[PDB]
Amino acid sequence: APLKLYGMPLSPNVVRVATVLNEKGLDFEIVPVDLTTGAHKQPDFLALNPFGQIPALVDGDEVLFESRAINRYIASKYASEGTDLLPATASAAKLEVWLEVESHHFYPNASPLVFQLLVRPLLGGAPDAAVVDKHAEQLAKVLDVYEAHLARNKYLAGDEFTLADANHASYLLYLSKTPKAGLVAARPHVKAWWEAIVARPAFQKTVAAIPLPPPP
Amino acid sequence: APLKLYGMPLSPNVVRVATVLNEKGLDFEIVPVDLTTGAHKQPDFLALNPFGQIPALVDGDEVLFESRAINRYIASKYASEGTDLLPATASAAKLEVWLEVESHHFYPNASPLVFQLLVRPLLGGAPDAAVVDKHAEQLAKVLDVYEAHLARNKYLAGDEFTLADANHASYLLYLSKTPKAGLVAARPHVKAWWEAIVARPAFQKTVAAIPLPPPP
Amino acid sequence: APLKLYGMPLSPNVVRVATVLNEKGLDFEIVPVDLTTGAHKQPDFLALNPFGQIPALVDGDEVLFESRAINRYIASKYASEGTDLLPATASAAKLEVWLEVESHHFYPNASPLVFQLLVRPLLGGAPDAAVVDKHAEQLAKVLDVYEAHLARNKYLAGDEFTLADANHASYLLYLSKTPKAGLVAARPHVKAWWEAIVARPAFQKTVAAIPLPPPP
Amino acid sequence: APLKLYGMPLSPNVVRVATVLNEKGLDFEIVPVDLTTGAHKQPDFLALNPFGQIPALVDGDEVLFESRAINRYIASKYASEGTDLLPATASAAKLEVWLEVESHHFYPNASPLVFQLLVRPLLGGAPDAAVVDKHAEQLAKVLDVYEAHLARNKYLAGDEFTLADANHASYLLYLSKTPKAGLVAARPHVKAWWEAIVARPAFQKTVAAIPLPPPP
Amino acid sequence: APLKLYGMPLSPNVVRVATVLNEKGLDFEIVPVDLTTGAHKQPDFLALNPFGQIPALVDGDEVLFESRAINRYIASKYASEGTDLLPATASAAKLEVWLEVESHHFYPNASPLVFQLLVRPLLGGAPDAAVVDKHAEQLAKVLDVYEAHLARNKYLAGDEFTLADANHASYLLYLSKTPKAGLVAARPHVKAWWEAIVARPAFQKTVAAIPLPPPP
Amino acid sequence: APLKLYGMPLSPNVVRVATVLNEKGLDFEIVPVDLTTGAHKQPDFLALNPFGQIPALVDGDEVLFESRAINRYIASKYASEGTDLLPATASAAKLEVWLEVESHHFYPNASPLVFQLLVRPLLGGAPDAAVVDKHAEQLAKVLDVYEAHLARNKYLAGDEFTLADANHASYLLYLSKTPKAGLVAARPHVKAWWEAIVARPAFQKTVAAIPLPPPP
Repeated sequence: APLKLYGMPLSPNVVRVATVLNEKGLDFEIVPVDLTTGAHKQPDFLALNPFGQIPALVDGDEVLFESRAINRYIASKYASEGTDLLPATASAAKLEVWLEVESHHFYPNASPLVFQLLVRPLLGGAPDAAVVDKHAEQLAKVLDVYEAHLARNKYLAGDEFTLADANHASYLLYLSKTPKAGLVAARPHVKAWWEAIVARPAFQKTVAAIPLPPPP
Repeated sequence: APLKLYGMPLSPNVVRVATVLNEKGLDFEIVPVDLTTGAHKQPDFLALNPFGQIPALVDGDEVLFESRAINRYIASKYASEGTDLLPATASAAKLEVWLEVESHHFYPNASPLVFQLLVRPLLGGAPDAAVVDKHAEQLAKVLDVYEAHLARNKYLAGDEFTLADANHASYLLYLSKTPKAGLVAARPHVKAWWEAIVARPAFQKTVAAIPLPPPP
Repeated sequence: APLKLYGMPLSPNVVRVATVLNEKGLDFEIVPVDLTTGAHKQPDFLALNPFGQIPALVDGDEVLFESRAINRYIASKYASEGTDLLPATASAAKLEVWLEVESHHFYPNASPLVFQLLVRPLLGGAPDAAVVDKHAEQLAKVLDVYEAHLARNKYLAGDEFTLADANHASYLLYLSKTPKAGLVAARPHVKAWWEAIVARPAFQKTVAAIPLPPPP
Repeated sequence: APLKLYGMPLSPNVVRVATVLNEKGLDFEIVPVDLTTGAHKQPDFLALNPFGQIPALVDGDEVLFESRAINRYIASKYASEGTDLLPATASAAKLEVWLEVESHHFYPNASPLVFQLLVRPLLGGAPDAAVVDKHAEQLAKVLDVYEAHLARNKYLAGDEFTLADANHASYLLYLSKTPKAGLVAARPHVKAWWEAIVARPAFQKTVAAIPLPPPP
Repeated sequence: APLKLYGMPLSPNVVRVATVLNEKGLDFEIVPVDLTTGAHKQPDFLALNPFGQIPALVDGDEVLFESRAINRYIASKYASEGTDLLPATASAAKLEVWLEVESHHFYPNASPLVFQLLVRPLLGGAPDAAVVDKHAEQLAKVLDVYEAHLARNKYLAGDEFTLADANHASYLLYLSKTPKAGLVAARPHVKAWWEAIVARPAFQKTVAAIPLPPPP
Repeated sequence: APLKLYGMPLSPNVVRVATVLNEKGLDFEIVPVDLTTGAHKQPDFLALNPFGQIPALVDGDEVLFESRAINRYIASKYASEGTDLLPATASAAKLEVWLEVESHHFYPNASPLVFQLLVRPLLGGAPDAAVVDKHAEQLAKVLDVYEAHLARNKYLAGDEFTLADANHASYLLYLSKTPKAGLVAARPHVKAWWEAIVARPAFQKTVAAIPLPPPP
């Protein structure tokens, strides 16, 4: 049945889930929610996610939160619909290693950059130079390892596109709209790899759904 | 003519300007803009605001940025339309002092709190306890001074509602939707003063325009 | 064949892997390695782990790094040996959600505490009060959610002990040796749940292997 | 009557007020005060400034604090004496925008630099490299915008020297005595603009009053 | 001959040296110096102290910097004049241990507190709550150890007042003028010990020389 | 009798003491201790060191802690055995100044670097770029002063090797095993000076005792 994805359509963490839902060609609606923005604070969304973070997904009777837990659950549960995000042809050792690398090395460095360079200015604040510098450099070192790996593998886990690559898509997308898009562009294989991901029909759909504002 | 307010309708810094535009009963439209979110980064909004921050207001041939510069400009320029946000009956010494107090004591402590407790969770992140603690405490000390002052003055600058009070409205509003709403509630005069501001017809209009999401 | 676990036997991240290897009853040896501690710096371990972090595991021809990637790989690969860390009887939705909760909520708060209160003093430094306070409080909120969950489930994913619980063991162990052991003790179900984990024979073995120093 | 300016004559925030008092040619004395430096802490200056910060100015029966609130009050109150810091010939849109730019972009970056490079060493401490780097870079970006603006305007608000320029003087002065004086020097119009400000007779007087120590 | 002490008479690090010079009853003058405050930056005091920090002391042909290096040098060099700050009757093990404790535990926590609560407000800034909290708590734990020690020893190194105690005096003095003076007062022996130090004639002289401002 | 040095043989702060014990040719054993790593936390090592930090040294009936207090005590107490770490031929002014420089300028910058680049990766963590950058740069400026000094002096205090040089050895050793070893290598005299220290027989012994792991 139509899956319910709770969250703001602009949040890259919501887009990471939408990414996987389109690949699998599953039906779903993105439901925006008032976390606490209603005042007199008496815990409501806390019923879906007790940690009170977006996104959350309701799968019939199942409720899941943690975008990566959701992506993995959906990828194995609906293993047949759409793309096989967990190919048995992909290396299992590489697939598990790169899922964690994204979680612990790419994400923690990619998000602060998207936050300082995209979100803050939209809210009336100037990017924190110290935060940008620390993370741009850390992400650069991280992307040097992706570069050497991708020079030897078409995708993260091997010849085929898997969950490992899809989990990167929303943040690569947002990174490309910042002045730090060069971290990706300057690395040949990272760049090719990224351009291959954007070319994906499912991804095209996902991007199409982001309520991105119009120029000045 | 209809003023153009560039920015996201959810940003409290945009709401601070809308606050003053409704009091003056001026006509305007809030135009959302793509700051850099279009990639291949080649500076567009930078033409309105070279600092690249929201909001910006176009008044015919005039372009202004810095929400407080905009509010003051509009308050003196359209001095007659709607409320007199700069009454000659208000104390000039108090009016100037409390405009700066808001800028240097209230704002710097109120925004981090709104950011960590409202924005971050909407983006998939958990509030930073250290940031919340530092600022809740600093805002508390700041609000103890407002409390003693407001026990002796109906409004910040005196008997009447002025620009000094209006500049606080959007952030008091957002603060009320967080678990730190108590900083205001626990202080009798701050609370009365705030409740008086919400009662204002102009403010009612402003609140009405915020595209606040629906509950879970 | 005997798996090679590269790392210091005292590092909780190495112990998290050993935890899973004993449950599965697999054979392995923990090999301590010189990361860069040999000077004239010309990258050696970087061949196992290009990120240059411990631990790394060599499974015949396979090399994996990221303790959780290693644990998951071993848990599905050697699915039959020893305990079934991935029971098909466990809820799949809960199992995936709690694997991520540990990674994103428990770990990031548990490690700084172990680092400031255990490691630093061993190296001649005093714990940073600000770091301890921030994380003890964040971990406390996190453990309030575990408490409510564990009041309703024997283990994280349900009736049985799974990978989700095992991934917590080394850090719960180290936390218990700090002045913040109370975060666990003060929560009834968290405490029972933890005491159940220590009772496990496999865990007993693991603890037995940590080269913990003798009292003064 | 002779205005009383409470504060240390070396504090740039006190000098920012003195700057405006000399332009207006008003009479005043700078009174140094014991904030809390008398021990057994029982709040005294707190009567002038409840926030307990310097400077404070007593204008007969009026007490004001917040250096910029003081400068604006004096600039409009004594609108005729000395220089017209608020010319009706100056652009009102530019004047309000640049008053805020100084407050939110220049000041927050200029002060940390003066603090780490001038104050700390005088107190036995070494400058924090991270703080200097973050702010020198942020101030640099800020001064690139001043440069483009000043290439098109003689002064911030237009053809004439206004309050907007005067509010910058004390910090430009202190910045020039640091190793980061180059941020100003390297920008042609910023440099010319600054040199024009120092040439002002009123400013000459102000500088003359700072109790600056003698060389080694 | 009259020793030359370079530095501001208000800086507690200069007062720590003056403390020891008066005990020894040596003659000296405190010379205030322009560190870099002369602009066009071309290194002058750097000749006394290449680190460019205050204080520096010129002893005839000798130049020393690092307040504690100066205090120790003077204490052994002029071992006979005035008080024997290095009594052979004092425990040598205790004397060396408490000289380092002051340097590594007391000083690093006492100075941030004096800086945020005394210096910043004098310069127009509000104390950083996070910095005050972190250090007040760390100093509290440190003073609990002094309390237990001082319950068993009249002074740090034993029965007599030594260099170890004198090195604490200026910072205990400044701490007493802050809202955190209670850290000392609340600990019986620390308090008695401190009151004994203030009673010292030499110390009375030292305090007398600090150019402390008059009340409001 | 055989001195007991409490601590981990890998900790550079323990190695700083061992350094001085070998120079003096004293007998001792390095005893590793459980600080709190035994749980149910009821203070044991706290009897040697109430601050609960390593190392501690028991000299018969004497207990000392603070590595530098220990080094100085042993250097004067066993003044005759082995090397005279406190030569009366060395300049007393230079000797005291450089003991403090190491404590306040070298150590605080050298340790964070050893911690982020050596310790963290051994524990499963990535170096913090911001911390490395801040300290590498601060240490660089510090080493520029050592360079100019060492171009004029064979050793820190003069012609002979003293306690001042020995206190640097363990950290210079660890720094050499990091990617920041260049800070030393790139400075001619610092490099020569360091190479002279490693050549020392006593130092050779010390290095020999560090339980450094074998390559991958």
